[PDB]
Amino acid sequence: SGFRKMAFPSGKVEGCMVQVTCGTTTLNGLWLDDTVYCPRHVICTAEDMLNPNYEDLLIRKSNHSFLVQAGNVQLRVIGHSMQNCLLRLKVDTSNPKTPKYKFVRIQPGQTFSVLACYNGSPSGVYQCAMRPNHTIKGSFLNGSCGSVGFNIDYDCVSFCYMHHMELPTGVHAGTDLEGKFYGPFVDRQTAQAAGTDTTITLNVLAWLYAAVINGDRWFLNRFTTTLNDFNLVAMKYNYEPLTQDHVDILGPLSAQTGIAVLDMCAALKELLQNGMNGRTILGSTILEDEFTPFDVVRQCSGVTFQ
Amino acid sequence: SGFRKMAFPSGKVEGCMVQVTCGTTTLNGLWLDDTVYCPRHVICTAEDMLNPNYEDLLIRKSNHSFLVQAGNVQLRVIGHSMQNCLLRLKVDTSNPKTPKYKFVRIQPGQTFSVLACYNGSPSGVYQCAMRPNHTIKGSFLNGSCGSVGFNIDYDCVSFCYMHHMELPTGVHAGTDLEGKFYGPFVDRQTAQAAGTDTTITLNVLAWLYAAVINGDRWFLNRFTTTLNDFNLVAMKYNYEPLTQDHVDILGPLSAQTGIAVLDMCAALKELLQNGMNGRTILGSTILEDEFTPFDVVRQCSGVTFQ
Amino acid sequence: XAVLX
Amino acid sequence: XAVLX
Repeated sequence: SGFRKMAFPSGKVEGCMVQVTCGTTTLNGLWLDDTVYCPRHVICTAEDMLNPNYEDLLIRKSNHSFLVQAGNVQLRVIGHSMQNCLLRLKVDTSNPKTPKYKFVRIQPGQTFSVLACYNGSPSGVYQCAMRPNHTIKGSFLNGSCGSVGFNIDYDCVSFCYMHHMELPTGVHAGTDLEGKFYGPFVDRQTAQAAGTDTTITLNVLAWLYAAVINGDRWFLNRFTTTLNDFNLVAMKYNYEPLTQDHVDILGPLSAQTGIAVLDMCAALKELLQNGMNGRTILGSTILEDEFTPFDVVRQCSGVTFQ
Repeated sequence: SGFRKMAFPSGKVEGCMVQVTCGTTTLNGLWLDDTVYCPRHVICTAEDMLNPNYEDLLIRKSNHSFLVQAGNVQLRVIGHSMQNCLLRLKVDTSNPKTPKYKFVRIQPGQTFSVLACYNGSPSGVYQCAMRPNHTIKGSFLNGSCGSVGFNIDYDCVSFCYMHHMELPTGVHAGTDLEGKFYGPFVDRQTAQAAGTDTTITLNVLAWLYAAVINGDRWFLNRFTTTLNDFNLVAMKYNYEPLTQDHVDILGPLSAQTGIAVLDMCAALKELLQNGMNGRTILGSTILEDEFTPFDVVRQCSGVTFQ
Repeated sequence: XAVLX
Repeated sequence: XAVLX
C-alpha cells in the first residue's frame, strides 16, 4: 500500500556523469561509449550569453579547449561537433559503465526521473512531469546544467532530457538528447516566458484509479458523463480536454477497478465543481497530475483492494 | 530555484541488493563485504507468521537452508546468526561493490531515501521521513521486505532502515540495521496499530525558511511570539511542541534569511489559525513537514533571493 | 493487523 | 528573463 512520486534507481546514470570545462565555465556532461554530450552554452562566458552566435563561438575552439573530467580521471577530447543545442565531444576512452540506452523525445504529460548533478557529481534524484507548456518544475541551482532526465525499462536507460535553463517563474527548460528544446525556448539569456500551463487530465484520472486500486472510493458517484459535457467542465477549470485516445489508454486501469472511464470522469467533474470537502485522496488534498497511467500500473498492486 | 522531495542517488545501494530465499519465502537482503542482512521473517512460512518463535524456527535451519542470489550469481552461505530482528548470513564472497558505510539509528522527524526492491532488483527510490509515531509513509507491495533506507554523506552510505511490515492504516514499519525496530512494533502478524501521529514542527519551520530563501515572504507578519504561547497553539493543532533545541537548530537558516526563529514561529501560528487563504508556499497548499533543516540547506541556494 | 512485507 | 543554468 501507499503511493509516492517514485524515481527510477539512478545508478546506471550516475556512472555516466562527468564534468566539462571550457574556459571558466564548468557544467555536467553525459558520457556514453566514446562521446560526451553537454549543453553547448558551456562555450559561453557570461558576456556571450545574451546574444551568442554558437557557430562563431565554436569555430574559435579546438579539441583541447575542452576539459572533461570523469571522477578524478581526465579524459582527452579528440573531436567535437554541435548538434542543435548540444555539443558532442568525442573522447579517447569508452565509458566502461555505459548502460544499454536509447535517446527518446518524451511527450507533454509524460514523466521521468531527474538526476540533479553539480561538477559532474550527482547530488539528488526526483521524479517530474513534462508540463503541457513544455517546462518542468525541477529543483536546480547554478552548475546544474547538463543534468539529465530519464526512464528505465528493464535495464535500458531511455534518456529524454538535459537541463539548460531556468525561466522567470522558477520553472525549467531543456532539450532532448539530440539537443532540440522542448517548447519554444532558445539557449540565450533573452526575455522568454513559459506559456500558460494546464492540468494533465489523463494523469489526474490515472491517479484517481490508483486511489481505488489502493482501497478508496469516497469520491465516486452514481453519475456518468459524455466526453463533451466533461470537456465543458475541463475548460472552465483549465484541464486539458479529454480525448477518446485518453479514454482508450485508461482501459486497463478501468478494467482492474470495474469503473468505466466516463463514470470516473463524472467523479472528477464532481470533485472539480464541489472541491474535496476537507478530505484527501492518496494522502493529498489536491488533485495530483504528475502520475501517468503507466506510473500507476508500475507502482500499484495488480490486485485491487476491493 | 524550485523545491522537490529529493532522494539521494541510489547507485551505491543498488549494488548491495540481493535476493534471499528460505523455502518458498523470498525477499531482499543487503550485501556488505561478506555478510548479507535480511529480515528474520524470511524463515517463516505463512503459518509461522502469527506466532513465530524465531529462536526455535532458526535452530532447525542450516546454512544451505538459505539461497542468496546476487544478480544471476549464487552466493554460498557459510554461517548465519540472528541479531534482533535480522539475520546475518555470512557468505563465501565479499561484495566488490561495497561502498564506504555506517549503520545509524535515525531519530523521529529525520528523513532518508528508500530504495524499493523486489526479488533483489531495485525498482524505485523516494524520500521520506521517520514519523514521530515511528512509522514511515512508504510505498511497498508484497516482496518489498528487506528494502532499505539510507542517507549519503560524501561517499559514505549511512544505512538506517530495513523494511519489515505494513500496518492497517497503510503505513510502514521496520528496523535499523542492527535489527531493532523503530517504534513498539514486533515482527509477527498480530493486531498492532500505529500510535497517534503529530506534525513535525521543526521541519515545517525549516520549509518556511526554504520558501523565503527562494524569494517568497507572503506569509510573514509583524508579530513575534514566546516559545510558550506558540506551544499553546501547537497543542491545539497537533504539532510537536517547539523546544529551545529546535530554535538553536534553526540558527543558520534564520541567519541566512534575517528572520528570527520566533518571528517565523509567529508567522506559522498565523498560518495555523488563519489557513493559507487560497495561496501556496513552494508550490504547496499545505504546510509541509518532511524536509529537515539539513534537507533545506542541502537543496536551497546559500544565497537568499532578497 | 500487522502484515509482514 | 531566461537564465542559463
